[PDB]
Amino acid sequence: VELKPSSAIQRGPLNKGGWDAPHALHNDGAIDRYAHWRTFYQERFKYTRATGKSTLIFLVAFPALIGYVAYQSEGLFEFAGKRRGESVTTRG
Amino acid sequence: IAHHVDKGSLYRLGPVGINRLLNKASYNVINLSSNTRSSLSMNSMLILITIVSLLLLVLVMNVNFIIVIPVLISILYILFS
Amino acid sequence: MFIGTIILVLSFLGFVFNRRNIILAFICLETMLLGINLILLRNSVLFDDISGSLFAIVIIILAGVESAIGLSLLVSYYRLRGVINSYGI
Amino acid sequence: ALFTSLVGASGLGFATKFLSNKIRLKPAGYYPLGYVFSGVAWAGLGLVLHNVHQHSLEVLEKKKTAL
Amino acid sequence: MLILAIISLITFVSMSKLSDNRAIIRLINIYLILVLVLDSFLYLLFLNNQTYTVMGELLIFNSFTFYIDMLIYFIMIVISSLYGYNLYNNNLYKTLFEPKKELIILFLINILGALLIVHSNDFITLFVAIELQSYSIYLITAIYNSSYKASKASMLYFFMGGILSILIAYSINTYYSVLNSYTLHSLDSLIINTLDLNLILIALSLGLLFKIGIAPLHKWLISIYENTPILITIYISLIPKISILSYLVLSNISINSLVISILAILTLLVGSVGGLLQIKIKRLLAFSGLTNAGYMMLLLLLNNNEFSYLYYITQYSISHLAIFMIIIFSIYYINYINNQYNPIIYVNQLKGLIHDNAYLVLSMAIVVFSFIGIPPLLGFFGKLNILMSILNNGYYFISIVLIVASLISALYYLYLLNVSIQDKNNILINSNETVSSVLSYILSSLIILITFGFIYNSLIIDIFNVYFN
Amino acid sequence: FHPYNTLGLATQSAMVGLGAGVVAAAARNSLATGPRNILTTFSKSGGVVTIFTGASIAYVFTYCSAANLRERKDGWNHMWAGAATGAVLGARTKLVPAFIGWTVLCGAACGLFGWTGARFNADRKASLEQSPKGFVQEDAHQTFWEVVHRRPLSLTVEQLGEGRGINAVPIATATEAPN
Amino acid sequence: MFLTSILLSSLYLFNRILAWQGNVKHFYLFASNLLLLFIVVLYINFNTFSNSFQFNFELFNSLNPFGLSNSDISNGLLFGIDGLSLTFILLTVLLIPLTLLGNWYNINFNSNLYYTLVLAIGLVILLNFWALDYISFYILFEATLPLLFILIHIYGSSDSERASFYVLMFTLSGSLFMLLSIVVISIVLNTTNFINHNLFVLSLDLQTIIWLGLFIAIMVKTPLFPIHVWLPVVHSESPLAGSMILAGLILKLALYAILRLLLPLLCEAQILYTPMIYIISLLTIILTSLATLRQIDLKVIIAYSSISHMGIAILGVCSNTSLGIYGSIVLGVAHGFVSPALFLIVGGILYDRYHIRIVNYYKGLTTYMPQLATYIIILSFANIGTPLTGNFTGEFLSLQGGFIRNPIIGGISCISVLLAAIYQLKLTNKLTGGISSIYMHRTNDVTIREKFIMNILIISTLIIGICPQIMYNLLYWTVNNYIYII
Ligand SMILES: CCCCCCCCCCCCCCCCCC(=O)OC[C@H](COP(=O)(O)OCCN)OC(=O)CCCCCCCCCCCCCCCCC
Ligand SMILES: CCCCCCCCCCCCCCCCCC(=O)OC[C@H](COP(=O)(O)OCCN)OC(=O)CCCCCCCCCCCCCCCCC
Ligand SMILES: CCCCCCCCCCCCCCCCCC(=O)OC[C@H](COP(=O)(O)OCCN)OC(=O)CCCCCCCCCCCCCCCCC
Ligand SMILES: CCCCCCCCCCCC(=O)OC[C@H](COP(=O)(O)OCC[N+](C)(C)C)OC(=O)CCCCCCCCCCC
Ligand SMILES: CCCCCCCCCCCCO[C@H]1O[C@H](CO)[C@@H](O[C@H]2O[C@@H](CO)[C@H](O)[C@H](O)[C@@H]2O)[C@H](O)[C@H]1O
Ligand SMILES: CCCCCCCCCCCCO[C@H]1O[C@H](CO)[C@@H](O[C@H]2O[C@@H](CO)[C@H](O)[C@H](O)[C@@H]2O)[C@H](O)[C@H]1O
Ligand SMILES: CCCCCCCCCCCCO[C@H]1O[C@H](CO)[C@@H](O[C@H]2O[C@@H](CO)[C@H](O)[C@H](O)[C@@H]2O)[C@H](O)[C@H]1O
Ligand SMILES: CCCCCCCCCCCCO[C@H]1O[C@H](CO)[C@@H](O[C@H]2O[C@@H](CO)[C@H](O)[C@H](O)[C@@H]2O)[C@H](O)[C@H]1O
Repeated sequence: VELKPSSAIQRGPLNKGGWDAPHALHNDGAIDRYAHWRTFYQERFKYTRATGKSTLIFLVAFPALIGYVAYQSEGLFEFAGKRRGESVTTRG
Repeated sequence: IAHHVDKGSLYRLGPVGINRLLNKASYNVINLSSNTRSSLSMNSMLILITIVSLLLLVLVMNVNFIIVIPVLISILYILFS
Repeated sequence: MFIGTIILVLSFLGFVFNRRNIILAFICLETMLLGINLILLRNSVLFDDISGSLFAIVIIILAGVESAIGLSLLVSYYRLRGVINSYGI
Repeated sequence: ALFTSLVGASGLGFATKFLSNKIRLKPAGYYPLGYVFSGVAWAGLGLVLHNVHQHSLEVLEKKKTAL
Repeated sequence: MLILAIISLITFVSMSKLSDNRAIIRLINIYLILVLVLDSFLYLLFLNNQTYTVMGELLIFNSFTFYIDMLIYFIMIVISSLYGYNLYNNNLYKTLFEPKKELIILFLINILGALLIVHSNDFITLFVAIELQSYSIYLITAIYNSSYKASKASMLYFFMGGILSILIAYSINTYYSVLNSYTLHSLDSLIINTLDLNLILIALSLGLLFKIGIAPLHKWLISIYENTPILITIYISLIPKISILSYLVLSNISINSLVISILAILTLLVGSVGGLLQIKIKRLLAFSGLTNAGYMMLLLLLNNNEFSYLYYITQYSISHLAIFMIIIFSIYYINYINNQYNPIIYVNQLKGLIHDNAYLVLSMAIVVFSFIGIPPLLGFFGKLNILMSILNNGYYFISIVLIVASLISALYYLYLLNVSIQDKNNILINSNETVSSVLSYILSSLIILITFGFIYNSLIIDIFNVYFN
Repeated sequence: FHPYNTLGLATQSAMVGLGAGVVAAAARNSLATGPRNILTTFSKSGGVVTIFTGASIAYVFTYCSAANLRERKDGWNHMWAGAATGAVLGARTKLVPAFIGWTVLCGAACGLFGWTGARFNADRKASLEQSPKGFVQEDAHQTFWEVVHRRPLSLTVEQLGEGRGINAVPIATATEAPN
Repeated sequence: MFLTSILLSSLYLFNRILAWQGNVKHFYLFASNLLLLFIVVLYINFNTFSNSFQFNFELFNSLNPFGLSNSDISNGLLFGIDGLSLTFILLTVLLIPLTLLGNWYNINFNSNLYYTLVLAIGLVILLNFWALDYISFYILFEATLPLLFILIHIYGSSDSERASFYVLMFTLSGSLFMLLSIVVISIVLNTTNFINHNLFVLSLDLQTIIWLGLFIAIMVKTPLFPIHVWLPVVHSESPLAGSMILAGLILKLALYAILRLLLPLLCEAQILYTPMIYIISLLTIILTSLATLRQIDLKVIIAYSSISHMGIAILGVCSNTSLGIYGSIVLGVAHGFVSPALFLIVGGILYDRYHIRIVNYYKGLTTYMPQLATYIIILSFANIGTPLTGNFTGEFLSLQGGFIRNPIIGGISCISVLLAAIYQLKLTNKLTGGISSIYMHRTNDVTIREKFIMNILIISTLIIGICPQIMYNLLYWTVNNYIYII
């Protein structure tokens, strides 16, 4: 016995049955290449002196600034209905 | 932002870096039992190495724990790097 | 205790570092069982206990059956290949 | 309730018969007596589980009564 | 019943032709079904977790072991159905899947060894049963002697199991040298905290565990599972694991071991990572079994682990049988038969199965997402109960490793589904051959169990609370 | 706390790493493929001895130093030790971003390992099972795993701090007209 | 009569309909509208003067697994609705039929599987809003990922494989930490139910640990910076029904999860941790908006737009102010109206005509496609928060709450009002503006179906923007149930 699939299996092509509509878009190629580049930038990214700058800014420094501000300003301000001479701060 | 953070570092700590990390770790894991010439001597050596390494590691942790930690880190490095 | 540990350890090393034969692997397994049985029987004598000798005679029987089955498996391997080489099990 | 459990177990049996017929690449009503046989079989399993559970609860209640 | 079956089948097979072995398998399958139906009322003996010692004090019978035995009968029923019923009545499927004459006898003897492992209370019984399992499963790996790969695997498995059995015997005889006993009932609080005894006990545990592929000793068994026939792999990858892990769970031997924790972490990481570059199906499933063995190693450190282990081993057995059955069913649609023994090897041969059989791919999806542990399926509740136990007992780093392994394993579990739901040219339109009714029903029943067993979890817990507490 | 002896533990560290590197070099020599001898154990080893020794020295030195600088025993010391060990393992690849990533990621990993208790095992007297659990009975101090229907307000104010809603007296009673 | 008789009648009718007409979409749309009507009847029969849970029912009990429980020992899954649940339930039943009708004519291969998966995801989300324990919530929170994987993989765009793997793996990653949290809760309390879980006061040092897992899940599902990168890919490469469902309901499941799992329990951990939430939310707002300003794909732009508004909603819900909670809920509802309309425009109108989403091809739709331009302008100015739309009401009140809680962060977060306008109008101006593109031929304007969908979604947001107060009869308890002030 030569091990081959069953002869009973009749096979045919995959036909998704869509109505082929006319060409509504004339693809450009340059735009498509620009789009592929800008969509799959993630696979070509490399750490350099320019990229690491933005990383250590936006993922280290700016969160640290916001966090210092947030944890110092935690329960500092309470100025509902406050009046002249009354302190709007709870602490010093 | 869009290219160095959102499509850079956050994909590296993400789908790209994990993919490369796991490619290398998988390749190192499967290219460990190196020689298909003889499957018996190799795995026999693995039994020997496992028993010896375990005995010495249990000695080391009885002596003091924190010394065994970098030994295990280096073993993972040898197995997965 | 000493003779058995020595035979066991040397048989294990001669199993692990065998780049020569398959017969040496069989021999090292059998000598390992021998070493265990000798430690077992020395403890049987010192404690004046029968459970050790019972376990020992059971090991004799089981090792015989192990040898029979292993040397049937080798014969199947040789049925197909015709030569049992230095390597490749 | 018993009747609910038997109905649901028979539904699981119908699902098994259906999925069997579909794995076989047959229509879903290929041999409709198999639905009846699967129903009674899975309902018997469900009845067994129901009785085991009821005896378990009776045991844990007899313990309280004897306490 | 098993020994009656063995002593009956030996005679009846000796006095029968090779044309009768399939019908013999059918007969003994119905025998096992009748046993599991009529004799399963013995669960009432174990009410309120009453435990019995039998054959002197050589065997132990409780609810745990009764359940594992029912499970092993169920597994043997499925595996015998795969040998006793032809998928298709073609010459191909009469060339690929034929039972050999002695295969059923060896299966039943291996089942006997499995159960005498789980029921063991003395180490002499454990050793005799370990050897009765391992010799029989050597011969099961070797019975298809017209395969080069299978003979090679037979011999590797013989030698490695022999060495690990030497280790088990050394552990047992050292335990005897120290305590003058072969029984673990001889241990208590006082003996544990008065004698340093962990080297012997962990040596026993590792000699038993490396026989099921615990890292770093996994490659040999994965090669054996790859190189064996598919219908032999389905057995030899499951039943030894159940037996040995059930013994090690019933025997509370490694309650807070550091070595077992380390090796379990290693098993998880290896079984998750190494399966990512596997292109073959059986190696992928072997690494899946490895990581599940790691999940079950974790509950050897608990001292209250019956529910988690029983749930997880039952669901893993059902999923394992289902996925191997789906790979067996997919051979009708693969376009290239690789061997007489492993007709399907590579995962990309499953490409386009949804266009030939869509509900087979639904089954595959259910099983894959149970392996991943997606609710409301059964693997999710398994993982949940394991996590519950290990976090109740203080394993917090192992839990994060468990999550990470659950995530990394999903990739190679999803490889199968992804390629299966891809598009293919040259689809199937008609076929006059139909697959078996019985095997189709068995697979559908397993899938329905995976899908709808969560309905009964309340009832199962209420029964457990009476028979195991 | 009790201070750590840095140089002694690190010398033990270095000797242990050296022995482990020798064992790994021997294992590599015996498992390898090509023609090899007793010469090649240190010639053809891929820096295994230096890996083990450097990792061991770095981890133990940094751990004990941070424990003596911080004057504490906690998981941040394991974070620093992992940072140092990763720096050693990443200096092998002669690249800056890989070095930084190795440092940061193994720092995070070993710091998680220390956060969880610095153990692959369990404590087993701090676990939930062996510890007092459930509802606490009569005004007793709530332990870690215990549950309470109603907590003390002084405790809340100390744990959280005054401000942002949370005050030592409720607002309505504190602004109730003394009538 | 019987229960089984009635559902067997429905089942037999479904089988015969499928036999005669080989499609399921008509029956599923009938069931869609029937479920909407039943939920409206439940709202008619809903008491607004009780904070309790109503229409309770229990499933998978020991005594009746295939039925409802009346037991004195409850071991199954609990279900029941509060006003908070009912709001999002109304949204869900409103949106499901529109997601089915948005893909009525553009699925020409294996249609029935598409419609089954869509309706199944919708019903899982409905049941998830009906849940009243951690485990039923979880098993309905994670049960969408198989269906979404299959839907996106089979019926998705070019990069559909990557999106399928993302929507499963990212969500599973967060949800497994949620599972660790839930496991800890269950072993410590020995109970999982959303009715009396504010009575159990855990210790602070354990609250602070449970909160971490729940918040990692909420960060991956909301999404929030730095774990927001899956959302552009998934929302872009999915079929239209998937994107609509996702952006409208699955993102709001995280908001509901905060309010239902994390605030009532874990009050002290939350009141200690919320400045970190504010850090993450402000980052998620500003950096995601600026990242939107340099995207070239339309559906991707709308996808990024969802994230900033969900960050504003997080500011509101983590504010410990009644106005902030109400604003976050109104944001969820109004975004669930408006964002699927934008997704329809950019994934079912334009994508169905041109099969491309790169901005460089699109220009001057106003000339041949004027109705579409009117819709684009309306929905853009609604998405950026123009008054008399619920988007503004929600943004306004969420930022009020954020300012009350932290004036500095809550005040800096008000540049959302600008950046939204920038990234939305930079797209609208190009699409509607200029001479019509030379890369595009002329095609039909919007149809009656597309217009029906967009008009429903515009009427709803204009109603809740002109009188937001109509949603208060189901929320005047919820705006005070999750506030920790002594
Ligand atoms: C008791 C304390 C124990 C605590 C644990 C301590 C951890 C010790 C870890 C050391 C063990 C060795 C494992 C090292 C990783 C293996 C692969 C490797 O060497 O990393 C390099 C890899 C390279 O990518 P590339 O540069 O493109 O390829 C050229 C490489 N020569 O790298 C990359 O692909 C890029 C990496 C980018 C960063 C990705 C970070 C993802 C973080 C989530 C990780 C989850 C997966 C964990 C996998 C487990 C693997 C063991
Ligand atoms: C099977 C093949 C046939 C060949 C067999 C060869 C003989 C068998 C040797 C023994 C059996 C093999 C054991 C396998 C290794 C694993 C052993 C193990 O894991 O047990 C360790 C156990 C402690 O671990 P655990 O209980 O999990 O954690 C709780 C700690 N309180 O228990 C312990 O604490 C162990 C006690 C520590 C002492 C270990 C002794 C090692 C001493 C070596 C010193 C050598 C001198 C220095 C270096 C020389 C090199 C030049
Ligand atoms: C001489 C003087 C002695 C002085 C006394 C003190 C000495 C201390 C000695 C400690 C033990 C050192 C043992 C070193 C490991 C054994 C050598 C080795 O190389 O192991 C790997 C081995 C071969 O690998 P190789 O052939 O070189 O090829 C690699 C390509 N991937 O192939 C193998 O598979 C064998 C594996 C053995 C592994 C043993 C178990 C290690 C446990 C892993 C820990 C993981 C835990 C970390 C968890 C973190 C989770 C993120
Ligand atoms: C038992 C055959 C196993 C073969 C595999 C089939 C699973 C059967 C499950 C019944 C278990 C039982 O009902 O029992 C509950 C057992 C202990 O109860 P018991 O002492 O064994 O008494 C049972 C008496 N019987 C034999 C007469 C029935 O608790 C457990 O931890 C069971 C955990 C298994 C979880 C898997 C659930 C699968 C969904 C079931 C949908 C019907
Ligand atoms: C460009 C990529 C590289 C940049 C990545 C930056 C990631 C941040 C890593 C720096 C980690 C240093 O983090 C530091 O924080 C803790 C507290 O917060 C310090 O330790 C301090 O902790 C407090 C608790 O908060 C202790 O009770 C004690 O007061 C101690 O002084 C440690 O000395 C150090 O671990
Ligand atoms: C991949 C993503 C990873 C992010 C997920 C992070 C979750 C990690 C779990 C963090 C919580 C662990 O919780 C932690 O809390 C307590 C302090 O409260 C620690 O405190 C305890 O440490 C141990 C070690 O000395 C001792 O018991 C000590 O007396 C103390 O009680 C525990 O060692 C640890 O259990
Ligand atoms: C991602 C979220 C899920 C992470 C997975 C882990 C969840 C479980 C968290 C770890 C629990 C750690 O909890 C452990 O530490 C706490 C201290 O904080 C200890 O609690 C004990 O601390 C001691 C101080 O050392 C005090 O006396 C205190 O009254 C209590 O008895 C316990 O020894 C133990 O309960
Ligand atoms: C999968 C599709 C998604 C569907 C999701 C929508 C589900 C909607 C279900 C809402 C209806 C629940 O309504 C529920 O009312 C009461 C609770 O007081 C339940 O409980 C009622 O049981 C009956 C018992 O005979 C009695 O009337 C009892 O006094 C009680 O009122 C009902 O059994 C249930 O019908």
